[PDB]
Amino acid sequence: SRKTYTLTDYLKNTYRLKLYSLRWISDHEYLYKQENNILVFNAEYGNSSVFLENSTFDEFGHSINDYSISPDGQFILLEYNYVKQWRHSYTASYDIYDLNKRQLITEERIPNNTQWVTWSPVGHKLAYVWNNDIYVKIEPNLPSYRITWTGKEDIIYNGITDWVYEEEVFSAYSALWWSPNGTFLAYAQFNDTEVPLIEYSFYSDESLQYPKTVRVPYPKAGAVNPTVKFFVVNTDSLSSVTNATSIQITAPASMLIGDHYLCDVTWATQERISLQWLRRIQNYSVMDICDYDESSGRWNCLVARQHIEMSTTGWVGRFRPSEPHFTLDGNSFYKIISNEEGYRHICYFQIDKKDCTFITKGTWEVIGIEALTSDYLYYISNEYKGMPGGRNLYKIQLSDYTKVTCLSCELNPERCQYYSVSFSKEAKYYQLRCSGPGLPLYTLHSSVNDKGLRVLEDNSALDKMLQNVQMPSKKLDFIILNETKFWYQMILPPHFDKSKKYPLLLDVYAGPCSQKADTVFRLNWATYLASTENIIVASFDGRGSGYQGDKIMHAINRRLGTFEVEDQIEAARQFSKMGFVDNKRIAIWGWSYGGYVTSMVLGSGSGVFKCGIAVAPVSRWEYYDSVYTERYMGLPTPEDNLDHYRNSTVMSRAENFKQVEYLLIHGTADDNVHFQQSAQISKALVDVGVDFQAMWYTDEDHGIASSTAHQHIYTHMSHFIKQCFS
Amino acid sequence: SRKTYTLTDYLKNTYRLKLYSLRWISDHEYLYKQENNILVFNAEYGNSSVFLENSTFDEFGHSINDYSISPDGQFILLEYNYVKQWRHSYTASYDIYDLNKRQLITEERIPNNTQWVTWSPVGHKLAYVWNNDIYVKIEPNLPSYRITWTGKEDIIYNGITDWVYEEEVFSAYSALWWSPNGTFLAYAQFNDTEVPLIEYSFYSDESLQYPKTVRVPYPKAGAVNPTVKFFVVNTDSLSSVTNATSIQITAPASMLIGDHYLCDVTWATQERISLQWLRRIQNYSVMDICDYDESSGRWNCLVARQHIEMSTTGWVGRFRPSEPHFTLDGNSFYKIISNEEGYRHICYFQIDKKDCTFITKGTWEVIGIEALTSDYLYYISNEYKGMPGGRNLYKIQLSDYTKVTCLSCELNPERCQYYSVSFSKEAKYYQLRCSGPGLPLYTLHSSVNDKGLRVLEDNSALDKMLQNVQMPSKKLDFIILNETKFWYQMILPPHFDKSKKYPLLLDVYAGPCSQKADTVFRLNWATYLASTENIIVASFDGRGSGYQGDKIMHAINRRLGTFEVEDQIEAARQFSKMGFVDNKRIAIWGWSYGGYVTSMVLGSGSGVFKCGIAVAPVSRWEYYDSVYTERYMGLPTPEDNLDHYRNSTVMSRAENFKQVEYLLIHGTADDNVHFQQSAQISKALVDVGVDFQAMWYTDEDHGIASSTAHQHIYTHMSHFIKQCFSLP
Ligand SMILES: *[C@@H]1O[C@H](CO)[C@@H](O[C@@H]2O[C@H](CO)[C@@H](O[C@@H]3O[C@H](CO)[C@@H](O)[C@H](O)[C@@H]3O)[C@H](O)[C@H]2NC(C)=O)[C@H](O)[C@H]1NC(C)=O
Ligand SMILES: *[C@@H]1O[C@H](CO)[C@@H](O[C@@H]2O[C@H](CO)[C@@H](O[C@@H]3O[C@H](CO)[C@@H](O)[C@H](O)[C@@H]3O)[C@H](O)[C@H]2NC(C)=O)[C@H](O)[C@H]1NC(C)=O
Ligand SMILES: *[C@@H]1O[C@H](CO)[C@@H](O[C@H]2O[C@H](CO)[C@@H](O[C@H]3O[C@H](CO)[C@@H](O)[C@H](O)[C@@H]3O)[C@H](O)[C@H]2NC(C)=O)[C@H](O)[C@H]1NC(C)=O
Ligand SMILES: *[C@@H]1O[C@H](CO[C@@H]2O[C@@H](C)[C@@H](O)[C@@H](O)[C@@H]2O)[C@@H](O[C@H]2O[C@H](CO)[C@@H](O)[C@H](O)[C@H]2NC(C)=O)[C@H](O)[C@H]1NC(C)=O
Ligand SMILES: *[C@H]1O[C@H](CO[C@@H]2O[C@@H](C)[C@@H](O)[C@@H](O)[C@@H]2O)[C@@H](O[C@@H]2O[C@H](CO)[C@@H](O)[C@H](O)[C@H]2NC(C)=O)[C@H](O)[C@H]1NC(C)=O
Ligand SMILES: *[C@@H]1O[C@H](CO)[C@@H](O[C@@H]2O[C@H](CO)[C@@H](O)[C@H](O)[C@H]2NC(C)=O)[C@H](O)[C@H]1NC(C)=O
Ligand SMILES: *[C@@H]1O[C@H](CO)[C@@H](O[C@@H]2O[C@H](CO)[C@@H](O)[C@H](O)[C@H]2NC(C)=O)[C@H](O)[C@H]1NC(C)=O
Ligand SMILES: *[C@@H]1O[C@H](CO)[C@@H](O[C@@H]2O[C@H](CO)[C@@H](O)[C@H](O)[C@H]2NC(C)=O)[C@H](O)[C@H]1NC(C)=O
Ligand SMILES: *[C@H]1O[C@H](CO)[C@@H](O[C@@H]2O[C@H](CO)[C@@H](O)[C@H](O)[C@H]2NC(C)=O)[C@H](O)[C@H]1NC(C)=O
Ligand SMILES: *[C@H]1O[C@H](CO)[C@@H](O[C@H]2O[C@H](CO)[C@@H](O)[C@H](O)[C@H]2NC(C)=O)[C@H](O)[C@H]1NC(C)=O
Ligand SMILES: *[C@@H]1O[C@H](CO[C@@H]2O[C@@H](C)[C@@H](O)[C@@H](O)[C@@H]2O)[C@@H](O)[C@H](O)[C@H]1NC(C)=O
Ligand SMILES: *[C@@H]1O[C@H](CO)[C@@H](O)[C@H](O)[C@H]1NC(C)=O
Ligand SMILES: *[C@@H]1O[C@H](CO)[C@@H](O)[C@H](O)[C@H]1NC(C)=O
Ligand SMILES: *[C@@H]1O[C@H](CO)[C@@H](O)[C@H](O)[C@H]1NC(C)=O
Ligand SMILES: CC(C)[C@H](N)C(=O)N1CCCC1
Ligand SMILES: CC(C)[C@H](N)C(=O)N1CCCC1
Ligand SMILES: [Hg+2]
Ligand SMILES: [Hg+2]
Ligand SMILES: [Hg+2]
Ligand SMILES: [Hg+2]
Repeated sequence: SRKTYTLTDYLKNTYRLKLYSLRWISDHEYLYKQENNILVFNAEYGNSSVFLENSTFDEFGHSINDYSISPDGQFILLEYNYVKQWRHSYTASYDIYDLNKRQLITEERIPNNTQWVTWSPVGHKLAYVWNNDIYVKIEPNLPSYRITWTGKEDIIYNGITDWVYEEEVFSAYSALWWSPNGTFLAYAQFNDTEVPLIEYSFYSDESLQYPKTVRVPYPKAGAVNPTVKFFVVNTDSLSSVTNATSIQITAPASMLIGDHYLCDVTWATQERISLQWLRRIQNYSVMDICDYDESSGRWNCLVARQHIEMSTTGWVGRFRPSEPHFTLDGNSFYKIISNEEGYRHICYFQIDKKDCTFITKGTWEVIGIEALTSDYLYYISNEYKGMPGGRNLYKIQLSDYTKVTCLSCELNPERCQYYSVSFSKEAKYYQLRCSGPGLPLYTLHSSVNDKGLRVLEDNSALDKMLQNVQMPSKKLDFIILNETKFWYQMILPPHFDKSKKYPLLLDVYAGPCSQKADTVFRLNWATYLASTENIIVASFDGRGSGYQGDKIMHAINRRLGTFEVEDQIEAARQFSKMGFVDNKRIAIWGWSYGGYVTSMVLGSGSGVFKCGIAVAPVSRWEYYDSVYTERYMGLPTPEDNLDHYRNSTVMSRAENFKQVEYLLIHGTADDNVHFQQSAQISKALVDVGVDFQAMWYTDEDHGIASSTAHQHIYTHMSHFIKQCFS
Repeated sequence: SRKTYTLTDYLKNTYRLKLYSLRWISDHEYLYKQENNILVFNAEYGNSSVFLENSTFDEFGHSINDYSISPDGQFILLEYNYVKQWRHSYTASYDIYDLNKRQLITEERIPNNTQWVTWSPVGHKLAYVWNNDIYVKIEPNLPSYRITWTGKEDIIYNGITDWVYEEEVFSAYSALWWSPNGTFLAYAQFNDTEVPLIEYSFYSDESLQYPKTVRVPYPKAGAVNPTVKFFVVNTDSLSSVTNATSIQITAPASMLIGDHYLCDVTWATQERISLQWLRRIQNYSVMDICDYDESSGRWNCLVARQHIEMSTTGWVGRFRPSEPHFTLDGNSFYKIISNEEGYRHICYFQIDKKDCTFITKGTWEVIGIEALTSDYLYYISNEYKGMPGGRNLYKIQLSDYTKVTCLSCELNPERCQYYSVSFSKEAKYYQLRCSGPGLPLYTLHSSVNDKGLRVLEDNSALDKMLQNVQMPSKKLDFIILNETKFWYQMILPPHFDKSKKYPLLLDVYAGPCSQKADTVFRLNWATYLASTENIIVASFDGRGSGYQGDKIMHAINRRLGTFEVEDQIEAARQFSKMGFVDNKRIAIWGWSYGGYVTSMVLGSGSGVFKCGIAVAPVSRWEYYDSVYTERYMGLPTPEDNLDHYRNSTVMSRAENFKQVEYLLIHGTADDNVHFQQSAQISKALVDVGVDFQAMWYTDEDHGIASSTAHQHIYTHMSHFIKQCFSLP
């Protein structure tokens, strides 16, 4: 009947999920970057107008890949010469189009090679980084004010993060934050003077005669971390003769005793700012609440006004301490923190009360706080049906915590069990985004009465199209391991027959606070394997897994590469003894942390798996960056946790690879998990006389996402898997 | 009943070839290292006598990897802490043991990390290189004298070569030459200031947190080459001046006009040195003969004493200008040069007479000159039977070139057709080393009448073992293409049956002046593929191959990656016509230059090969070094030969790789054929969506000779080959 979902389909992306990306520009309108031009929509009625034609820039002379309109509506930042860097960062050329005079600004324009550009929240002000220094433009065409002069390549970063702050702590490239009305510009400074450098070769195009060596400050476990400083500058009080005067906010003293990190910065009001700090030992963090002193020009952070957040079972926050959400007057706030019982719920704070009040509770967790109004607190949780792989929008009455309403649960329970949301400026409206188990569904609503205004994108096209191909199904369920229940999912081949026996591929990640079992709808490699190759692709969340409380998550604290790997074995072990699983054909593969787990499992000696593929895996924790590693592993010193660091490497298990077919893959330009990791694995197998399969991808990074590489790695992996299974 | 030669046998070295390594200390004796006891032998009778006994260096705490006794026999240099570098260079620690008093010298020892050491050719003087500077010791226990101060890491090398000079010009690491007497010390100095650095990562042991970046000054095609200067210093003045001045010998003007290389330096007499030079365009070479001026204290090189050697069809010499061999008085010498017919023969030169006289025959070539006495001149050649893959020792009478005698041809014509030789200090005795087609045979002879004195090693031990195993055979014949014969080699499976069709693997190298078809007896991977997997392993020496004249060798001049490649394919066709080859199971593999040729063939689109393996191949000539590459390709510039440098890359044929199974292997620490080359090959196949097998070897260089790595690569290649042939 019909045809199946083939590898080509997946690689050639013949079945496209339609999206609806909007950007609210007020509490009543949003922008919708269509394909050619850009449109503005009226949330209330749905009518729209073109904001600016596509052709407006035909003879611009460059290809534009991003339009950033100032909150004014008077200017447009044009982004071109897009040269990607790490996960978030990138360099590019910029130009500003003045909408009033309908002309491109030609004087004092933004320097080529600019690292970052950001508009003030309200005006048309501009802060941008160039050569590691901050610059402010009060007017799009006027000269630029040098806010900082200490910028030095690979040494000092002003306004931007260094490799590790970008990937591990902020999860963003920018290191500057404007105050709500644009008066103040807060920023951080990173000194990487003593941070060791990671060096690897980049070959570039065939034409390059000599390979060049890329070197970037990257602290590995236990290495020397970059130090940081925080400053606040007044952007309404700068001359042009006198250099800008930035006031530094330091401490806390409890933090200054040893190494630490600047975790988060949030503006409570026009003159209050809160900064969360965390010790290198991500066990104890402090939040500071500083106020601007009018006739003093300094920022004071009164003690007693600070709040301490610590963990006795693990680390603070899922990956970092949570974002605080301040009330209108900035005198109180809400943030997600861990329960006494270890579950994540919303706590209510009083800037001067050392204790907060949980407004939500129960054995499920609040994913995130999405919107706050004097009226309600909007948030997402996996409380519905008690299934942690489901996400729904909720709103709790700030006057009566008893009046909690689920906004997405009942809209379409069959097709929707996983949501994300986007509120307008004042939360008058909100777009709901459903991504499973059925096809993605985008809808628009008004918060006054949770009226369902209209359907934005229903993927009706894709639906009609997919009903013509034998698509696989997905089963979410759980098993019980001595008391606790752990969820798992299984992509089942079309016309699945519980009577027949199918080979099984264990798709794993299992990093601390991860979830590979959910209700999201995906079109990926697994889809093809099941649809075309009739292979069952299963994923399992065991110890270390997230959104199920700290008892589960923190289970692997200071002990990576133990329970999560073992639970993965136990699971596959139970899957085989299920009847429809051919135990002679069970494989495993993972990418990144999942490459690590996969490699550790294959070298466990369980004998459960016939073959496995590891892509860009971690081989020994001392090779990964400090921030992420120390969080779960502590320091690699004999006084702390060195022993486990040494007992949890992949190479130590080399000898057990003798009983399995292993495929090791890794990009040569991986700036995240250095090629070093896989090179030490391959060398260890060679030392032990174990044969295996290998494949490197020159100049590819952790995502091995280049168009050609992508199709090539998935093609190679397919052969490997069906060769092992057939 | 009777087992075969297995991969494990090969990998574990079950069946070992015995050797007999000598070290002539005089004209009558030689030292033989018996692993625990090094004894001195008397060529005349066969005496023994321990020279340095079993337990003489215990309580040393350090293992000695090699020794080296001083010419006057009074001392012995103990080498330990060996740490390899490139093909010849290496670092090590040293200690000098005094024999005149069985004591171990502890005063003014030689520095650790010493890059190189050599005794004077007479007596007990020492000259070593440390931190790129030259040092000299008159007495082993006395403080040395520094002779150079310009030593600088990766920039200025004194007494030692840089990377390219070590691998492509001298084929030696050392760059200093004591005069025969030991009075003068000549050395070269290299300046690599402007030479680009090749850079790659070195991961080291697992305990290393951050990878290391090895960077070696290495000139790729057309890049900036190092510059050179030649100096000579008088070591007998060291104890009278304080800072002995190093006299420099420059020019020739015909060389100074552009980039050039110092090729060879050999002492003619007590105060006469000959220096060979070559332009970067390796078609013009010049030899200078300089004499010490006991009045000026300088060294002059009379122009009437200068010799020009230029080639019109290719480069000069096989891999470099020929080496000169002077007569006692240094007034005449012998060099190997190609005659007008294009064959390499020995011709006689008079230092002050521009034209030389050829003393050897015609259609075959002299491989090298081995010894020179007042009576005769000994040389090795492939004249016998007219087979270039054969090798024999001959001696020609100096007073009458019509009197030529083959000292090895007939010793054992059935078992020995490839010899190498090692004469004594005065050529009074000489050891013959037979390499095939039979088992290695080492014998000792006296020059008076050339009679065998005795057999030093007959491998009868190994012979006894190999008879109890189904060994494979070797067919060494030839084929004629375009009325000119090219020799081939075939390692046939036991009980070969011309009726039954056999799978075939083409073992290739095919580089400029090479020989893959010979008479040498080998115990390698091929012995396994034939003995056990019943696979015919063949080799073919087509255009570009050497020892058969410049007509054949220079065929691929400025055309690298052409005929050499097409011939290799034709040979496969020719082999198929023979009738005992399975057309649908023909594979091809090669390492180094063979990897390159192998890839080019795989990307040819001539559906003759099913699969192929390339170990550490060259992908595009602009990636290889200048000295080797330019010698055959000229400059990679639009004026010169750029067009072909680009027309001969492996990546330009990525597309065709869809019709063959490819396995690309390469070591990441390869300082010769950089990983970059295979990195660009993988990247190109990926760009065109062609699948292939791959394997990298962490921290392995061009040899991939690490004990464990070596086993791993051959195990990995074996699976690929038998899978491709559908055995197992
Ligand atoms: C090795 O070769 C390099 C060149 O490849 C030699 O270095 C060059 O030496 C000259 C003279 O010693 C330098 O010129 C001087 O520059 C200084 C500073 O600009 C100036 O004050 C002097 O008047 C003079 O012009 C030249 O800069 C330098 N080039 C480089 C790239 O370093 C070097 O001397 C050679 N070493 C040996 C031992 O032969
Ligand atoms: C033994 O003699 C050699 C050569 O005569 C000495 O080396 C020479 O030393 C000088 C100074 O150390 C080197 O540099 C010169 O320095 C001046 C100072 O400013 C500078 O203006 C000149 O341009 C020049 O660079 C000189 O290049 C160097 N020559 C050589 C061939 O190495 C050596 O120092 C003497 N050893 C002892 C222990 O006296
Ligand atoms: C960025 O961070 C640097 C250190 O992390 C600041 O600097 C300091 O560090 C250097 C060394 O890293 C100190 O010492 C220098 O001189 C001594 C003298 O021998 C050397 O031993 C040492 O290796 C250094 O060369 C400096 O003394 C120290 N402070 C100062 C003021 O020099 C650096 O100031 C900082 N930059 C910014 C903009 O914050
Ligand atoms: C969308 O159209 C809006 C006008 O639409 C009419 O009036 C509405 C109140 C409603 O009854 C609808 O059904 C009618 O067709 C228009 O609204 C207003 O906002 C603009 C400024 O943005 C203002 O200039 C205009 O006068 C207003 N109109 C009214 C009658 O209130 C709105 O501009 C438009 N939005 C877009 C993006 O096209
Ligand atoms: C950023 O650079 C571009 C391109 O010019 C660069 O700088 C030149 C000095 C030269 O080194 C080029 O190779 C560089 O690419 C500037 O755009 C102008 O583009 C025109 C058309 O190609 C060219 O003729 C001009 O030389 C370029 N610049 C100037 C000053 O003439 C662009 O102005 C630079 N951006 C900023 C804000 O300085
Ligand atoms: C703004 O402060 C910076 C501080 O560095 C000044 O810039 C430097 O000034 C010194 C003079 O002491 C110069 O030698 C440097 O070349 C300048 N550049 C840099 C990047 O350091 C600058 O002069 C100050 N501006 C004013 C108006 O005071
Ligand atoms: C943005 O907020 C700032 C800070 O609250 C406002 O600036 C202050 O304005 C008051 C009077 O309204 C002055 O007395 C202070 O001196 C200002 N503070 C500073 C540090 O300059 C500003 O008015 C707000 N902007 C708008 C448009 O309301
Ligand atoms: C946070 O973790 C640290 C250790 O990483 C705990 O402090 C002590 O650290 C030393 C050295 O590693 C250990 O020997 C102790 O067992 C740790 N605890 C104590 C009580 O000394 C620290 O206790 C942790 N913080 C919290 C709040 O649990
Ligand atoms: C061998 O070395 C030299 C090579 O000529 C011999 O010659 C002497 O060289 C020095 C210069 O270093 C001159 O001053 C002498 O005049 C040369 N000697 C004669 C006899 O002319 C040297 O004599 C020999 N040395 C040894 C140890 O044999
Ligand atoms: C050696 O080869 C070079 C090639 O580099 C020849 O040099 C150039 O000049 C010649 C004139 O004498 C031309 O005829 C060559 O074509 C030219 N070669 C190139 C590539 O530019 C040189 O002639 C040769 N020398 C001898 C003795 O044959
Ligand atoms: C070897 O023996 C020499 C003497 O050998 C004897 O005399 C000679 C003339 C022959 O007749 C021989 O057969 C006799 O055995 C010694 O002079 C010499 O030093 C010895 N050399 C060694 C290395 O032991
Ligand atoms: C309980 O389950 C955990 C998680 O799988 C497992 O590690 C353990 O062996 C079981 N028993 C005990 C006593 O922990
Ligand atoms: C070489 O090193 C050893 C120990 O590392 C030391 O004992 C010896 O003295 C050193 N030699 C010199 C000349 O410094
Ligand atoms: C004829 O020429 C050569 C010999 O010079 C021979 O090897 C080749 O096969 C023939 N020509 C071609 C185009 O191959
Ligand atoms: C998952 C993400 C937060 C993380 N920084 C990461 O890149 N991982 C790569 C494998 C080990 C850590
Ligand atoms: C063969 C040798 C003289 C040479 N240096 C070499 O390493 N080759 C490697 C393949 C291309 C050149
Ligand atoms: Hg943090
Ligand atoms: Hg998470
Ligand atoms: Hg040379
Ligand atoms: Hg040769």
